[PDB]
Amino acid sequence: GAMDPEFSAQLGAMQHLKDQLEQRTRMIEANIHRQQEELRKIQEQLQMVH
Amino acid sequence: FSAQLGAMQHLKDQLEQRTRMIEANIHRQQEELRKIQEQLQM
Amino acid sequence: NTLVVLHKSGLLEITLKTKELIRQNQATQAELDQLKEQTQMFIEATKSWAKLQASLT
Repeated sequence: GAMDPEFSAQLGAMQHLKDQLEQRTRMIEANIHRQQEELRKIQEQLQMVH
Repeated sequence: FSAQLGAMQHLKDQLEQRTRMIEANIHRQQEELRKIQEQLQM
Repeated sequence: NTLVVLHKSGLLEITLKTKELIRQNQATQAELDQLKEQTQMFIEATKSWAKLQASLT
């Protein structure tokens, strides 16, 4: 157990946080695409008006 | 009836303007997202 | 020294940027939801109305 316990735990904690952040960016990316499709739908509905 | 068409078209145009404002905000978010993802590919 | 390691690793900065982007994106979703409702109300009106008057008061 040469490696200091806090150092080893911080290593696993940062890897975990990096993974969580990557996943959150994927979520944001997918929401942006959905919000773009919602704006498209609103624009399509408005053009039906005279 | 021309008058009514112009009133509803004023409403329609303000709602369309809102869609364009929101679209520009999302475009800016997409550019910030790209930068974060690039930093996460350190 | 977790806050120090968070800072030096770059993940403090990234986590902060990501939280602010999430905030912005949630704000945009609220704007879209309100715009959806206003559009639907407007379209309904063109096909009935005084339901516009309630909003436009």
